[PDB]
Amino acid sequence: MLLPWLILIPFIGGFLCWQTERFGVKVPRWIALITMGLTLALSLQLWLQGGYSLTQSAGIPQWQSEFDMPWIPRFGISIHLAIDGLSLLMVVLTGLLGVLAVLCSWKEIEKYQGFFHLNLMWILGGVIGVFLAIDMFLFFFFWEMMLVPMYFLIALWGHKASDGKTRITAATKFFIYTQASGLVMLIAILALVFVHYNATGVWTFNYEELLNTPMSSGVEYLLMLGFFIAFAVKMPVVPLHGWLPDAHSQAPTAGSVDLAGILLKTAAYGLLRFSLPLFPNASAEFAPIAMWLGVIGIFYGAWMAFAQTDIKRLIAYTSVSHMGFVLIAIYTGSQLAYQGAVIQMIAHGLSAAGLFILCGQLYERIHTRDMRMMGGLWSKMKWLPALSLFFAVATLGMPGTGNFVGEFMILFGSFQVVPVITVISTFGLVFASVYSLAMLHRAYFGKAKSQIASQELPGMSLRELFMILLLVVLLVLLGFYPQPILDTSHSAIGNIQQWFVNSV
Amino acid sequence: MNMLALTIILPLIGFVLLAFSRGRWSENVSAIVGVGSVGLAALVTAFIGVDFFANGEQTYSQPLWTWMSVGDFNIGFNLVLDGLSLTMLSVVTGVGFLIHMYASWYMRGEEGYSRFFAYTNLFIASMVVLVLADNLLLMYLGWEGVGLCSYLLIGFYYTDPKNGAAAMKAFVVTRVGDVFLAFALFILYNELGTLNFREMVELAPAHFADGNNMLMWATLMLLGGAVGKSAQLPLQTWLADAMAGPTPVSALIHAATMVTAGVYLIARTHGLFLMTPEVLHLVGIVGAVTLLLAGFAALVQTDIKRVLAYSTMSQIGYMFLALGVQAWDAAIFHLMTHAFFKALLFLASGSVILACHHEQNIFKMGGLRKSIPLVYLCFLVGGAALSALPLVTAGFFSKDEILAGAMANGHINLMVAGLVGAFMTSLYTFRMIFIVFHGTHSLPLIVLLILSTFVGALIVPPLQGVLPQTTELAHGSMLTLEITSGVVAVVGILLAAWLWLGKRTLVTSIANSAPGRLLSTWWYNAWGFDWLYDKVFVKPFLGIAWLLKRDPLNSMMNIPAVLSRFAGKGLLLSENGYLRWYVASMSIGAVVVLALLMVLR
Ligand SMILES: CCCCCCCCCCCCCCCCCC(=O)OC[C@H](COP(=O)(O)OCCN)OC(=O)CCCCCCCCCCCCCCCCC
Ligand SMILES: CCCCCCCCCCCCCCCCCC(=O)OC[C@H](COP(=O)(O)OCCN)OC(=O)CCCCCCCCCCCCCCCCC
Ligand SMILES: CCCCCCCCCCCCCCCCCC(=O)OC[C@H](COP(=O)(O)OCCN)OC(=O)CCCCCCCCCCCCCCCCC
Ligand SMILES: CCCCCCCCCCCCCCCCCC(=O)OC[C@H](COP(=O)(O)OCCN)OC(=O)CCCCCCCCCCCCCCCCC
Ligand SMILES: CCCCCCCCCCCCCCCCCC(=O)OC[C@H](COP(=O)(O)OCCN)OC(=O)CCCCCCCCCCCCCCCCC
Ligand SMILES: CCCCCCCCCCCCCCCCCC(=O)OC[C@H](COP(=O)(O)OCCN)OC(=O)CCCCCCCCCCCCCCCCC
Ligand SMILES: CCCCCCCCCCCCCCCCCCCC
Repeated sequence: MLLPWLILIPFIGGFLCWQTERFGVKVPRWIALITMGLTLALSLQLWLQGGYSLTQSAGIPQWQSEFDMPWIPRFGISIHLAIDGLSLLMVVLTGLLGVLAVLCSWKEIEKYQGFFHLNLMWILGGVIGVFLAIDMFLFFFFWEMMLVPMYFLIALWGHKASDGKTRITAATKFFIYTQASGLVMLIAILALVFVHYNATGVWTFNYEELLNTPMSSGVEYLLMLGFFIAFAVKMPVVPLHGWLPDAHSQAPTAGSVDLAGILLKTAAYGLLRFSLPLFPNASAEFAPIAMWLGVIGIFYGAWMAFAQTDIKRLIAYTSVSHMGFVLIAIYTGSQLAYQGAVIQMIAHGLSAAGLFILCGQLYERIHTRDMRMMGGLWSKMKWLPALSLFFAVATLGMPGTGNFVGEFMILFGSFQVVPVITVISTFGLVFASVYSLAMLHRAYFGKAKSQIASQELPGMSLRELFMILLLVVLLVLLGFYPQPILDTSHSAIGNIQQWFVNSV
Repeated sequence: MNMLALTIILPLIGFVLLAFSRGRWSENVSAIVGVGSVGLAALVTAFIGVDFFANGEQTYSQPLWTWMSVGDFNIGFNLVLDGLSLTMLSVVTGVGFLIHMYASWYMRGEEGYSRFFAYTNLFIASMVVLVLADNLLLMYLGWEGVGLCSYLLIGFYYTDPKNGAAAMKAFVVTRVGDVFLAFALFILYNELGTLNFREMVELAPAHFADGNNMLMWATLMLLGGAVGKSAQLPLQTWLADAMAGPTPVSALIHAATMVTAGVYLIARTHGLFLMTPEVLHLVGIVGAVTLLLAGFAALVQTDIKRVLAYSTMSQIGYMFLALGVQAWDAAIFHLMTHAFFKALLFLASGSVILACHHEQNIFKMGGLRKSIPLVYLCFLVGGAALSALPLVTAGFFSKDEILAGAMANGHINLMVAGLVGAFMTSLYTFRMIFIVFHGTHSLPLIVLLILSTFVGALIVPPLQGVLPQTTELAHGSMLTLEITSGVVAVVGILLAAWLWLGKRTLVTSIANSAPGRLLSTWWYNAWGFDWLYDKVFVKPFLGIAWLLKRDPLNSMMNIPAVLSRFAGKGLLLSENGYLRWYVASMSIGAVVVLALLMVLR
């Protein structure tokens, strides 16, 4: 019963942020902070009361909480929400990143700030709705609903130093990629619903009933391919990755918009919940292609990240390589690799959030993103280079941070399943260390390569420093004590894995 | 006991305090925090050793918590204590405290004093995690930690880009070693279901009764990780370039912590290596070849730090040779004694560099025995211990035990490789000493001076029970081996005195010859492994990075937009605004529709 409020509190909060701009120009940030804190508190209350650590795997469907209400009864479409351990971890993560995105938009008080916060809250509510919806039309509706506030945030509130047409080009490329992939998913959804309707005789878009739909291998393969194309655009999977560094580079330069809309990975969750259970035979046949696409993604993202002269594009290609690791993990049949994928998704969220916030602070201090124009910044700044060193170390895959835990559990399970791909992926870890050290050397070490770097810069505020240190503490605790997260996701991950391997 | 976690926590507390101080504290406060954290770690290690010998040298276990538990994948966060762990922990904490006191004196007036001590405290904590780890994944955490702290400390003077390049090279080569170690971890978990050392040794013979191939692969990957961290073949190219940092960093890396990690890894996992005798003999071969190559390359270096770096490579090759001939106690004993005299040598070279200026070449400085007598005495004792002078140096007894273990197991080629290496070790060591030094009693230096003599040889590590006993050689054979090693070292010292002490006509005649120039150029560049690795890995990596710097996959996904724009511009030519053309197009469409309907019928 709290799931509809988990979706609705961001929407009502965005509406109140828009409306309460008349009461003051610095008012709607407090409303956004209060509503994102309420969403995070409700997610934590669902975590505490859920008892996920004591839950044993009982098979799909198995929901800790559920909600159903008819929406379009002609097609059997209902607002049907459900939460288990994996969805709960994703919802807590997006609540935390939403609070960080509100705090990162602090002290940016201009006209139509309330509409900026409305767009931010609607993106966050759409992400939560993606994580909660367990019927196909509502999932697709939330999947495509995030793209309009995201488009207008990139195009209208985007990077102010750009040409103005580059922001529109990047936003249009993002929107076309994601909406066309969504339409392919909608075609797959409709064809699955019609196959079920011909097999049984009742219209349904419910995920629980669309399981075990009898269909041939070719039709199941085509439906899996439509779902995979939609998830592969947003994962990102090469060559469908090209929207991501352009969307990151032309995003609003606070960095809050990255955390709100681009940073989270709903596509890995989508693969886990709707690709392996709905089409297990097709996913089993597709697994070599997906794992080789993941290997190509790891190495291509590392090579692209090394070659960038811009920090934001470097972090974007870092994300591409990490999601290649996750994509390898998903198409194995290992509970260990799936738990590593969950830990890696959360750790990538925390580390990429820290990197993007630090990059935004550095850009607002030096007014450039070109690493050829910056250097020797360790001697010129107070807190930023050391925290950037920590977060580059974390994205490198350093033990003591959760990225190592996720990546190495992925590699352990994958080696139990596919050894050659695991060998190549660990060399991908070597390439990750190469690009992290390249970024640290080009940005913060050496001599200053321009006049803007040869000056003492103001230190970070208490708010930015405290939220970065919160991210640091969360990453360190996830690296040293990841057991609560594993116990939370264990039952859902076991259900997905036992559905995937017993039907093949 | 029950204070191993304290030996980890105190350097961690020092690292956190000195990192978050970010230079605001005075140098006295930061110095006492860093040196006192390492010193209290050493004092707790002393209490732990006293308690360990108070019992019957029994293995102690301190399980802190459970790191991760997914199904049967149950990696625990546990610490273990036996004779090997106590020996490594005592060496690391004591030599690290001596180096920390010397660096407290030495780094005065430098920017990033507290940052330096934070990084060294994190280095000590990572090495203690490495040596005390109950399983292989906690050991991997310590392994990566010492690699990261080596990266942070080698490139300490970050304003010079060459130091940063050296640190990046060291980190990338050791991460290739870490990848090999991770392969070993994956194989061992997939085969045995555990990464605990004792459990792996217990469960290995039952699982590999039919096939031994996967255990051979696991031990080969353990060897790959060990040669990555200890700078052996084929991953030795980083150690010579890693001299860019301060001399306490070099002393810490080359004596206390980093290069001794591979030897500890081989000695700790000896139960798995004894089941694959070919891989253990390969460890011995790698050690012998590495010590020979390092002895060749150290003879032609023109810098004290590079001579000491290739000396470190040669001594780690000696330890690997001792491990490969199943002389484990000799390997750990030589590790301890080499830590002593190499820390002494590096601190004395740092004193030389501080007394002089601009980092002059060894042919520039000369006749320095009268300018600095006590530094000359420290260098003399350290080089005598390195060259294994008989009956006065601990390195003599260490190399004697290594060669006795090589003889007792029927390894003659490895024995003559060790003899040639000892001769060349004396040759290059006293070449540097007679070139530099011919032509205020600090406490760590005095302690290392005492420990570099036979007093350090009096210390016997408590390895009886952890590592198997080396087979005992005959009394006549060990006596003639002692005589042979002694006369080899003595004629090495005397030939070095005849060549480089004096007018140096003969060595200049050899060096100015064309084969002499070719051999000097070959050995100066570390046998061309830097060049080979550059041309084989670094150049094609940069070539692919240049080739991909404008995203090709993004462009081949952008080409549908190009086709759509071209097709739209082509279709817009029909909208010419001419009414007769509109009528004509309607009639054309009528013809096409009627013809299609007639064809389809
Ligand atoms: C403006 C210009 C640019 C824009 C336009 C460009 C073109 C857009 C359109 C591209 C897609 C074209 C159509 C692809 C689907 C073809 C379907 C097909 O051939 O189906 C035949 C058969 C149907 O199944 P059937 O055999 O009847 O089953 C009963 C017993 N098996 O099928 C089967 O039996 C299974 C066949 C599986 C393999 C065919 C599907 C290939 C999909 C290619 C894309 C995905 C590639 C892999 C993933 C890459 C990364 C995402
Ligand atoms: C664990 C045992 C060992 C086993 C192996 C472990 C290996 C992995 C360990 C990873 C730790 C992080 C390593 C990379 C980041 C290093 C940061 C750094 O260099 O800090 C130094 C810097 C002070 O340098 P300075 O130049 O004097 O000042 C800046 C200019 N004013 O400092 C600063 O400016 C302030 C501090 C910046 C961030 C420091 C590191 C943060 C993470 C560790 C502490 C987190 C807080 C403790 C609580 C955790 C949760 C309980
Ligand atoms: C690699 C270094 C060695 C490890 C020490 C430092 C690691 C990093 C410190 C910060 C992060 C710590 C995260 C873990 C904290 C302890 C977790 C915990 O409460 O474990 C539960 C355990 C109770 O025992 P049990 O019921 O068996 O639990 C099994 C677990 N499922 O609880 C216990 O038994 C508690 C045992 C005592 C733990 C004391 C830890 C003090 C750490 C101080 C560090 C200060 C610096 C921190 C930052 C360092 C740089 C990253
Ligand atoms: C042949 C048999 C034996 C094989 C042994 C194992 C491999 C050993 C490899 C050793 C060589 C590693 C060299 C690393 C150097 C890094 C430091 C360096 O030179 O950095 C330069 C550059 C810095 O980047 P940037 O910031 O742009 O620089 C500004 C100005 N240049 O940074 C760079 O240019 C980055 C260079 C990256 C190099 C990547 C190396 C990948 C290694 C993969 C090993 C695979 C092993 C197995 C092979 C197959 C076996 C069947
Ligand atoms: C001299 C001192 C020591 C030096 C270091 C040690 C020597 C290193 C020599 C090798 C170099 C590193 C490569 C290590 C690969 C290890 C792979 C391995 O152990 O695979 C185990 C796996 C077991 O499969 P199995 O159980 O036999 O399956 C049949 C069913 N029973 O086996 C298999 O499945 C068989 C095939 C495994 C895959 C082999 C090739 C993998 C690809 C390697 C690429 C390396 C370069 C990467 C470059 C990245 C891009 C630049
Ligand atoms: C059972 C065996 C018992 C032991 C037998 C002997 C073992 C090997 C001993 C080798 C050393 C012998 C001592 C005398 C020569 C070395 C000392 C010397 O003369 O060095 C001169 C020069 C370096 O001195 P430097 O300080 O640079 O110059 C003076 C300052 N202007 O030096 C140079 O520039 C180079 C000197 C080269 C000396 C000859 C080396 C012979 C071995 C060559 C191996 C080549 C690689 C392997 C084979 C490849 C295929 C052919
Ligand atoms: C602030 C408190 C400092 C206490 C220091 C205690 C140790 C004395 C000084 C260092 C001595 C190092 C000696 C190392 C010997 C290693 C022997 C190993 C035997 C297994």
